[PDB]
Amino acid sequence: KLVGFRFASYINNYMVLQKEPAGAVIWGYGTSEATVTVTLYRDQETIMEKVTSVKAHSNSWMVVLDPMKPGGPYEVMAQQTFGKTNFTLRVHDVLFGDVWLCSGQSNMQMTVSQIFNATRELANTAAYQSVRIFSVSLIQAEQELEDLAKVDLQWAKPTTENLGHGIFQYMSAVCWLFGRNLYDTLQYPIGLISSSWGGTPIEAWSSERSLKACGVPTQGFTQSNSVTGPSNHSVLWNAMIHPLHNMTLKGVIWYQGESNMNFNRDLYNCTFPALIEDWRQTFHHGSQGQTERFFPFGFVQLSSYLSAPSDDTFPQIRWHQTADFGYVPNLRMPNTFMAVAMDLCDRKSPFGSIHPRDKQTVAYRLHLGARAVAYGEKVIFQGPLPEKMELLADKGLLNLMYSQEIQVQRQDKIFEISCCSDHQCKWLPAPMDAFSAQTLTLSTGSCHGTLAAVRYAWATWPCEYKQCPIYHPSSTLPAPPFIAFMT
Ligand SMILES: *[C@@H]1O[C@H](CO[C@@H]2O[C@@H](C)[C@@H](O)[C@@H](O)[C@@H]2O)[C@@H](O[C@@H]2O[C@H](CO)[C@@H](O[C@@H]3O[C@H](CO[C@H]4O[C@H](CO)[C@@H](O)[C@H](O)[C@@H]4O)[C@@H](O)[C@H](O[C@H]4O[C@H](CO)[C@@H](O)[C@H](O)[C@@H]4O)[C@@H]3O)[C@H](O)[C@H]2NC(C)=O)[C@H](O)[C@H]1NC(C)=O
Ligand SMILES: *[C@@H]1O[C@H](CO)[C@@H](O[C@@H]2O[C@H](CO)[C@@H](O[C@@H]3O[C@H](CO)[C@@H](O)[C@H](O[C@H]4O[C@H](CO)[C@@H](O)[C@H](O)[C@@H]4O)[C@@H]3O)[C@H](O)[C@H]2NC(C)=O)[C@H](O)[C@H]1NC(C)=O
Ligand SMILES: *[C@@H]1O[C@H](CO)[C@@H](O[C@@H]2O[C@H](CO)[C@@H](O[C@@H]3O[C@H](CO)[C@@H](O)[C@H](O)[C@@H]3O)[C@H](O)[C@H]2NC(C)=O)[C@H](O)[C@H]1NC(C)=O
Ligand SMILES: *[C@@H]1O[C@H](CO)[C@@H](O[C@@H]2O[C@H](CO)[C@@H](O)[C@H](O)[C@H]2NC(C)=O)[C@H](O)[C@H]1NC(C)=O
Ligand SMILES: *[C@@H]1O[C@H](CO)[C@@H](O)[C@H](O)[C@H]1NC(C)=O
Repeated sequence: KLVGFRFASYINNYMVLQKEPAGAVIWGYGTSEATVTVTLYRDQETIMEKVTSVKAHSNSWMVVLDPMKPGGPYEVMAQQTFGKTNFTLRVHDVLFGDVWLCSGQSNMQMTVSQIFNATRELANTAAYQSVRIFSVSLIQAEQELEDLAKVDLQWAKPTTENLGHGIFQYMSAVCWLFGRNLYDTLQYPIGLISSSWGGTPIEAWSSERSLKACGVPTQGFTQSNSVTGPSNHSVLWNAMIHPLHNMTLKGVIWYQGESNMNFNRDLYNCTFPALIEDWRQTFHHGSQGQTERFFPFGFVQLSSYLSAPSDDTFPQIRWHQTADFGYVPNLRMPNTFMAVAMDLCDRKSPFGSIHPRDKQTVAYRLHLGARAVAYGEKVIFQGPLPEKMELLADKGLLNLMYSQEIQVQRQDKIFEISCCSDHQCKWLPAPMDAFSAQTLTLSTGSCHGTLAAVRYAWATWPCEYKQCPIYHPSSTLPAPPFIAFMT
């Protein structure tokens, strides 16, 4: 059995390895029982060394480096000794910093060349040479893969050519812009790994464990107009995520759910929290405990598209993305953060309205949540949501008391109330009647019955671009959609 001495496929020139307090995992393949010495250099000087042996059967080897301050460059060498043989592997331009994995479906996959202001965005790289980029090839596998089968974009300094290399190819716009925003704040190296595929349901990205935890039914024939990518359970976890699970990382950002609009829709409130938890457990263990057990996990609540009037699948998914709380983090989704995108619509996208071109605001909103949840900063990252409600049935009023200050444009249809009479309920629009800094009063007088619930922005396309009715007055964040039941 002759096994080449090689690094795992996440290791390359120009890469970013996770910084202190974590140790960075370095692993590869080689000859059974050979000794592998991994050395970190700064030019010719030795910074640290780790020694291990190649395991029989798997022919794999692994070390965990001591924690490193962010920065660089460094070189990593691995040297295998077996009898009198001596082979060496070397990578250079290695940095230490925060490694973020970006995944999901086509609004993660959409690249910098596809977005608004693309020419200027593609040109803005000289200040960001320490924001290193990587993109995983579109591969599916019936079993978990130990190593990536193929890499589309190996670790690289960002350029016009590799940020905008092809339509839905690389580099992910949301991922790049998120990292660019992180660099502005952090001023130390950022590594970005994009691993996404259009038209894919969450089940494709989930291991068997999270699917079983949620009671997901066995697959039938799942391709439909809204599921155009790989849809067999776990096949993208298996090939495009699992091979990264031993690599130490900082967190994940995620943009997916469009393809669950008609595929296990009513389970998404389980399957998405369960994906987060299973990725966390699996990466924590694969990385020898170095990746945080509750590593921060950020996501984009679905944007809009120009749909049929009857369709309220997207509002349901948006709600389920928060585990039906309306906000994250929450009791079922610790250390998570969300960007609202329903107001970031695009009627004229050449990629279809499902692919809106403003990824800049998506990445800005994500980065606020990362600053708060992933970095501990006291920064506003959630939009205004009611904390309490007061029904004044005799006056025909419903007061909503918000979490934060509100800036409200008059809009008499954005809120609806569920009006129950004669053993049936109907949703009716609820006009805005009165305002104070944190309380909005709705009129319920058109309901000649009992009020069971209220909802806000519960439509596939609730508003025109950056024209939703309620924002915070200064954070720029929109009020998220919600439903609330009366007691
Ligand atoms: C296992 O291999 C280790 C890695 O070496 C590679 O793999 C092996 C199998 C060989 O094929 C080898 O050619 C590969 O480089 C090996 O460690 C390496 O060993 C070499 C050989 O001793 C070291 O290179 C020599 O370094 C000295 C010192 O260099 C310093 O000082 C000089 C002089 O002031 C400066 O000019 C340099 O910039 C450095 O600061 C050099 O003097 C010497 O040069 C002479 O020989 C070479 C050919 O070898 C000629 O081309 C030159 O013109 C000179 O005539 C070498 O360059 C190397 O530093 C070392 N690397 C490390 C990381 O330690 C190791 O010994 C092997 N281990 C085992 C267990 O067998
Ligand atoms: C189209 O794309 C271009 C290229 O991305 C974009 O221009 C850039 O806009 C940003 C603002 O988003 C400019 O950022 C400033 O740049 C200066 C000088 O380099 C910095 O000193 C500024 O720092 C402040 O702001 C940061 C947060 O943004 C903070 O982290 C920092 O502490 C400071 O407070 C700031 O980064 C940038 O200079 C230009 N770049 C170029 C090359 O023009 C343009 O806005 C885009 N337009 C649209 C309509 O999307
Ligand atoms: C990347 O991480 C995975 C874990 O997610 C590593 O697989 C795990 O490898 C460990 C250590 O070799 C295995 O543990 C051993 O199990 C045997 C039982 O056969 C036990 O007797 C040993 O004492 C030890 O505990 C573990 O089973 C295995 N886990 C899974 C889920 O496969 C993997 O090796 C890592 N990759 C590399 C290249 O190291
Ligand atoms: C996920 O969302 C679904 C759909 O809203 C929830 O299922 C509803 O839950 C109530 C309470 O058990 C039932 O009375 C409804 O009939 C259910 N509707 C459907 C269509 O099944 C479900 O409880 C949510 N699960 C989680 C974990 O939040
Ligand atoms: C999906 O799973 C089915 C059933 O096991 C299998 O026959 C099929 O080849 C798989 N599809 C792809 C695209 O691999």
